[PDB]
Amino acid sequence: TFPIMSNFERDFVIQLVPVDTEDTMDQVAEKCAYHSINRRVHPQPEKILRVRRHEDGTLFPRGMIVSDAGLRPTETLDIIFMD
Amino acid sequence: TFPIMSNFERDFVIQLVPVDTEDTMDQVAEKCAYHSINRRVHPQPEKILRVRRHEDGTLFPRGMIVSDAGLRPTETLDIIFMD
Amino acid sequence: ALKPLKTWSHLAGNRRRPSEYEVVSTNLHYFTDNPERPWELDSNLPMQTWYKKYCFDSPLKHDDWNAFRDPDQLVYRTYNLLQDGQESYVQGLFDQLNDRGHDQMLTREWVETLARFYTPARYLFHALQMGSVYIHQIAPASTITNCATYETADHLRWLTHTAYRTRELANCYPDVGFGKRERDVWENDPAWQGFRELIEKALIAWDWGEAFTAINLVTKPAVEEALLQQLGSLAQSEGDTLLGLLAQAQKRDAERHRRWSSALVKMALEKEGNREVLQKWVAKWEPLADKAIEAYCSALPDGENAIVEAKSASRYVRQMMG
Amino acid sequence: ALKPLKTWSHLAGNRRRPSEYEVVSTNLHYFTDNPERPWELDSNLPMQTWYKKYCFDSPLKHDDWNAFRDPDQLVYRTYNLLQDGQESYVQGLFDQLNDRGHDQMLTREWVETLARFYTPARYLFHALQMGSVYIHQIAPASTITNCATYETADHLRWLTHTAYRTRELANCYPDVGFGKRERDVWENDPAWQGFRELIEKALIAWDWGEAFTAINLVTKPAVEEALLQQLGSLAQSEGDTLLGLLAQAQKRDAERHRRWSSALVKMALEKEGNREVLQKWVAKWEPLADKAIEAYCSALPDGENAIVEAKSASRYVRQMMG
Amino acid sequence: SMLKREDWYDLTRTTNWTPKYVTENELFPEEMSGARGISMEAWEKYDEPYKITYPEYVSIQREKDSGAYSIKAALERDGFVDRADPGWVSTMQLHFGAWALEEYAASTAEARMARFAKAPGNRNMATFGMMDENRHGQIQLYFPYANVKRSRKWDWAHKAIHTNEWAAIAARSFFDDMMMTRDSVAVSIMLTFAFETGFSNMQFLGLAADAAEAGDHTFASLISSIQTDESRHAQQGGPSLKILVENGKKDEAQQMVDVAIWRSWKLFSVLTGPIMDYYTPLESRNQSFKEFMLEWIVAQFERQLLDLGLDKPWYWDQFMQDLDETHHGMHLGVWYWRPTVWWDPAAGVSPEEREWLEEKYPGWNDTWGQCWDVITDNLVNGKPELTVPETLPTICNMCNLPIAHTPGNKWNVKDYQLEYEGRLYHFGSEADRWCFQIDPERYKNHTNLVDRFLKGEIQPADLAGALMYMSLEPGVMGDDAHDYEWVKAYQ
Amino acid sequence: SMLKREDWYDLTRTTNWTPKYVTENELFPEEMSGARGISMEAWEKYDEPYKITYPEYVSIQREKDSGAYSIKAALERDGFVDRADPGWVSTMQLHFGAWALEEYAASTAEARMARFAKAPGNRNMATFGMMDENRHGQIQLYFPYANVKRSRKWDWAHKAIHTNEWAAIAARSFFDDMMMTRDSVAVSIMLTFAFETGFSNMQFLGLAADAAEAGDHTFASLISSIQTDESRHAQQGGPSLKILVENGKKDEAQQMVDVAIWRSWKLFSVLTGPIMDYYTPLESRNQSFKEFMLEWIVAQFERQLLDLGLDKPWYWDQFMQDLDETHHGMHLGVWYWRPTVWWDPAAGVSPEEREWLEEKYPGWNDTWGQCWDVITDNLVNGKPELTVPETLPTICNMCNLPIAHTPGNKWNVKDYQLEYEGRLYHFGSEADRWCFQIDPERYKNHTNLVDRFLKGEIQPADLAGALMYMSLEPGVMGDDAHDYEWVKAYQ
Ligand SMILES: [Fe+3]
Ligand SMILES: [Fe+3]
Ligand SMILES: [Fe+3]
Ligand SMILES: [Fe+3]
Ligand SMILES: [O-]
Ligand SMILES: [O-]
Repeated sequence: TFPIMSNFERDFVIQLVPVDTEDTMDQVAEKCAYHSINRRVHPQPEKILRVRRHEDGTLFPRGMIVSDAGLRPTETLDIIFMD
Repeated sequence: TFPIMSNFERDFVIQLVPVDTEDTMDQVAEKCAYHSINRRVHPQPEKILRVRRHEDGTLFPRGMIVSDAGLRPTETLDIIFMD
Repeated sequence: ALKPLKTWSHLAGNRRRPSEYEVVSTNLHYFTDNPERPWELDSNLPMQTWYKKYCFDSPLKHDDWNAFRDPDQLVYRTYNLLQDGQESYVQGLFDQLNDRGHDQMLTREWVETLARFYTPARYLFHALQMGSVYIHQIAPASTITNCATYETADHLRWLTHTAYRTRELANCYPDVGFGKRERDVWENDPAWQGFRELIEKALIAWDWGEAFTAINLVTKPAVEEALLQQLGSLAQSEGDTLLGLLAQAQKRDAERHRRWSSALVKMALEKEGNREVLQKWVAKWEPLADKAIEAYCSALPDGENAIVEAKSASRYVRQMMG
Repeated sequence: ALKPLKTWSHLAGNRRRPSEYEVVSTNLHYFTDNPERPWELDSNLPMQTWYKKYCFDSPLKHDDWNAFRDPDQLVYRTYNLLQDGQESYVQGLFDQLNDRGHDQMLTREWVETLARFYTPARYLFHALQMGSVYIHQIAPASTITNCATYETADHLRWLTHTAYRTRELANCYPDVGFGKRERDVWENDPAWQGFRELIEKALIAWDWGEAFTAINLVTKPAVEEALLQQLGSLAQSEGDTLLGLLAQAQKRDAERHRRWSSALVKMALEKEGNREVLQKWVAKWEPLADKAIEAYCSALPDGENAIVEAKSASRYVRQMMG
Repeated sequence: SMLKREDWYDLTRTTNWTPKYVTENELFPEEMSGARGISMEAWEKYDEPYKITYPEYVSIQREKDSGAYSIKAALERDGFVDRADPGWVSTMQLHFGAWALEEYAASTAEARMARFAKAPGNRNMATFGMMDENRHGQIQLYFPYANVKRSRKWDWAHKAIHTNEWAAIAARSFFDDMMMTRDSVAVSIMLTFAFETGFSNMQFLGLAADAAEAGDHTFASLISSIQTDESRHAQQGGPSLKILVENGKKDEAQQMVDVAIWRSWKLFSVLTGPIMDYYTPLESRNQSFKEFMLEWIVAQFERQLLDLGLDKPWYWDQFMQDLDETHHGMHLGVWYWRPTVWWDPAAGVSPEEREWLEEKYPGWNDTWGQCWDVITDNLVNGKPELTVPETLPTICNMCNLPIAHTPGNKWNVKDYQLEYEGRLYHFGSEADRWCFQIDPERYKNHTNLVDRFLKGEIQPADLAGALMYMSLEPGVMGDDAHDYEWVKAYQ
Repeated sequence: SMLKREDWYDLTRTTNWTPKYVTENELFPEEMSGARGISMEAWEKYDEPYKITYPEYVSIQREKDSGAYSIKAALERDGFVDRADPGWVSTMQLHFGAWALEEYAASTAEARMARFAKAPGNRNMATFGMMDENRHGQIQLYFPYANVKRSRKWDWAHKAIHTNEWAAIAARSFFDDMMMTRDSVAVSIMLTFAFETGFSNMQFLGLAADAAEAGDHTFASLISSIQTDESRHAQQGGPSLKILVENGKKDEAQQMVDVAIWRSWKLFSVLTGPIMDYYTPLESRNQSFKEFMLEWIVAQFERQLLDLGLDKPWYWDQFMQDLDETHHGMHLGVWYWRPTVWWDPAAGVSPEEREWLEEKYPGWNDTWGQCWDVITDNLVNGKPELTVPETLPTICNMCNLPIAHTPGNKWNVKDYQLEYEGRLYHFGSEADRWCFQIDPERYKNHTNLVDRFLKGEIQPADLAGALMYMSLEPGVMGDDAHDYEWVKAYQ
């Protein structure tokens, strides 16, 4: 358990999303979408949800876990659309 | 020329009607209707228009002239429906 | 069709956007529309006769009395603002000078003077009230009547002060008979008979012209100089500061009545023969006031001088209008 | 769901339909909601420290300061009605006593007295203004603050009178230095140093408890008895009736400030130890006021007696609250 | 410290004294005081029940005007008048015309008492009454004045009583009779008691409710403020009646009341009746003019009269009956002759309207309904010319109002004529005629509009001439309030 | 005779003297006066441009309140509030909550200057300012108080600032910073100059027009009356800035202005922005929030700043840009999180509404429009649950407002984060973060709502818990202003 701030692509607002220290970027992404997709952002299923540290554009590989990301509690992360 | 006050049957108001001293009751009646029939009272052509002095119910025969009625200028007259 | 106007039709083409005063005060009486039959009834009614005789037929003539305008430009709304403030100050004087027991500080002598010379004024002040309220109902134009309207209120205003103060005085000095005695004094005191004759006789002058002169140009400055100016200088030098201030407060009222009488006299002089007319009326009444001022001020301390100042002050009022 | 209420939720179950006063005056300050962090910022800010120290930690304690109620029940709307009327009377005094040239009638002696003892009061009155405006911003409940709010206005009200009157006096007597001299008098006159020490020292007592005592229970009755009561009896017997009345008008203000201080002290006594607390503060300050009253009234005519009456009058205020 | 009013009051009214240098009758001429051989001292028993002193007056009334004016100012720029019901707009343009100057003239009436009443308490109250009516006149000009750019009709707030347009003569006929041409004691009975206490006070209340219900808050405030002043001078008749009755003159007292009420009633039956039942929209209607009169005017006269030791007037039952009839008469008159008045009369005979009418007055469609039937048919059938007139109606010589009563299936229109010294007079009711008869001296040579037309005083002596004589031109001449909109509902 | 104010004025403010029995710094502690090493005598050059004396004050303001209260009384019984647009009702329930007590707290701010300012003219003006804000607080309670029976939401006129509901913290964050926790000279700059002269005065004008246009004349009067008091105490910053600049401190002067405006701007962007462009109905809309800000707020700051010898703030262009964006952010926030506020937010995205939006802000449908698209679809498609939230948004640590900016086809939402002594802070704009950085000492240990949730200060630590901590229960918890009526237009 680990809070992060979710900056979801094409949404107007940063939100608080509790994640797990053991989640994959993929599973972070999916926890974030829950609060964005079909609320304020149209799904994109030609697309793949990716995670980059907000402060400096660093893109995290899909399957890296939070534990290893070296995040600061409450750190802000872009949840973006790629392929 | 002689003013009278016309109290037309089934009308709500007494009106001033100039008549002639030579008119018949009939012709008084017709001058009065002009101001009552088809303004505020439905015609009655099964009926005959008659003239009675208002003050005391005296009925004037159809063909008597004003000259001979012995009216006071401005005298009030009922214009009623008979047969 | 008839166009919408920028103002009341009777005021169209004034150049200046008309004021509130013009808007609510003007060309209002209607009995003036038919001098032959003032009131929408039979023309031989006593009241028709009354207006023809005493308004229409006044020797004091003008082509358009409705042109008159009040220097102070008084309307009900403004009259109440003015007088509420001036009442706040006088009621404030009453409240606080009592608080400090000003009445207890007065000399037995001055108290006798108060009973003789001061509290009987309720009668004379009420008489003026009546005086001005008659001017109201016979003047030949709304703007004139209105001036008389407010004056009358002020008149009742002074009676009210005087009534109030009389209980306070009877309260402080029960054995004196304040509140009980005044009628008799008014009716039987040489000091007051000067005035009571003047006023009783003024009060049956029915011509609006003569009533206005008799009341406003002759009687009023005499009551004003004797009862307020003179007794006020005396009040004050006698240790009665309340009356000194009271009286001075009331004289504001007087000066405003003077202002509009002044204006009206000015207006009357636009027309020939009116100066002569007015002067004839003064000359009839002036001796009655001379008598009034003499009988009153002479029983005052320093009586002879009071008489000389009041005479010339009340006269000064009328000189200043020509 | 939550039902609509008959009144403000904080006032529900009062039995009596709450008054305008209760409705607009009560439970309003919010810094009191978090004694640990009064203001919605960092808790180590100088201003947090200030309120904790001088409001929360006051030795003068109560479980519910928000229960306090003003005897006179003053709200902005009512405060303006009251004071407009009382201003009408004082501005009316100014207008009309001038009209009559009251200032010209005063003796050269009294004029010197006016410059020494009267027009410097602008400084002391302004100081009180500041005094009460500080009480406002540190008292621990809106209903208390509001009382201080209006008092402060009255305080500025007296400074305003005093300013106005100073020009009128400088106008009447140019060679005197009215308007120019007062600072120096205030700063260097033995008669004024009594007071200036009292007030300067009072003005840095930061605890709301002590400020309220220092200003409202100690300093004010001393300024009030010396500057208004005593100089007012003197004003009056000296031929200055304006000041005599002026001063008496201002003392209405004082009595109302007394009323609410009284009420607050009454409230404080509901709780044990507060009488002792309050008495300790008086006993610290009372000698500073004794000094103030002595240095001032002694340079007055009949100096020794002025001192004796003022001492016991200002003391009487505090005896009457226990 | 201040005094308690109770303690010093009586000295304000201790103002009587015995004249010497002139005589009591010189000072207080009978033609203007009407002492009625009752002594000065018996008149000093006069005790008004509601008391006020000058400081209290100027204070209170300052604050009245602050409000009424502040409302006006606040609401002005929103221009409500522009989107008000036109029935409403008319009501306002009628009101201001009819009242503004009569209110102003009222101050003089008050002034009469103020000078000539022998009861000192009365003289003082009439001074305040004088002030009151000043205000009313004044304010009831300032208010319409905001609307002079919107239509010429609003000029009539000032012009009306200066014209000989038939309503205004009707108006002056009442007022001059009641208040301007009668002695002080008489004025106090006939005006303050009969008309102001009897009708104005309740009317003004009703009028204020209605202004509100229609969402004209300026006017609502305006009317209701005036009304707060009424009882102050309105009281003044009652004490007079007490002294008169207790004295010797219960008969003389009576007669004035009898007259005074009937004359008011007739004015009321054309100025208020029509408005209640026809100008105010259907859903804004609380109660009929008849309901209103019964609830708020009739019971109270009876109440008042009983306590004063007086009788119900001889004409009472007739009066009661006439509540079913008279006003619908005046309304048809006004509407049918709508270009002779200076507001736009509201027809008021839509189907819905017509059932309400029949609920409130059973038999209405089978009497009054008849006339409106023809009126309607004509406008459906593209003949509007038969719903404007070509002659004058017979004017009652007393009340200067059209002689009119029940039409249709139960016709009952009557003229209570009288010959008097070689002239024939026309009267709209028994009571109207009786008014003339008891005091003929006072009405004898007055000429009503129709007399004037007939005596050749109106030139040209046709309709367009009479229209000029009444000072009425297109654009202030009245027409149908809703522009015949209500006709559509019949095709 | 009276004097001319000009002749005696200066003596009212000749009140400075040299302390002896205590020291200047004891008397005037720097933490509360902020003299800034500028001399007492240099401070005596302070000359307010708009002058008033006590008699003038109590007189004028007596008459202000007479009116405002009289209107209220007059209109009360008509109950306008019941048939007002619900968008309007909300605007009122927001306004009273947000302002009533902050206005009251304002008197204390005024009181600060009144005691501690070394400029005597200032001490006097701040006394009147004290009186002013008393009134505002007082009147802005008395008014909503008429509505406590209609809904509990109106209790929040009193309760709001006593809660930790997120808006109120946003509110206190600004006010306490600007006015309650700063020295006298500082308060005069940041509050009177920046916020009152800069924003309140124009806003209150706008708000009064709007109240009127919506036909709430009570409120129209209420607001516009308050506004008449503003420049009187609002002036007070200007003279301070003059002495500061002309002295040595143009930099210190600058910085306060820089801060003061940004913080105001952000408050304004959630309290006014949203209302203008979404709560007021379409045809009542004169100009966009952006139009408004440009016309009435921006040019004037530049005007003011130029005359004081100051610069436009470093963030100006960004500010200009943000007028296209920020408020639509705050609005979506508020609406999407509508049960966290105490009024009922108005959606504002009907088709018509949506074109106006696109006229006033080109690109709006292809950014902001996107989110509302989904919101809409969901409510058409019977899934309302996806238009209420299941988490908190990120609160800016400075302005205590949601971090939000452009969505859709041109996404640009950014977080200006900062680590400071082992804690990570979240900021809604560059300027917000810069505010913290220049004076970190002052904000360091404050915890915004989200910090509090995360530090376990909110229990239960779920949404219903946070709702209790914010003192919000059903019936004051907000929902869609027109009850989703606007949805129908999409099916
Ligand atoms: Fe009236
Ligand atoms: Fe009346
Ligand atoms: Fe404010
Ligand atoms: Fe402000
Ligand atoms: O009236
Ligand atoms: O303000």
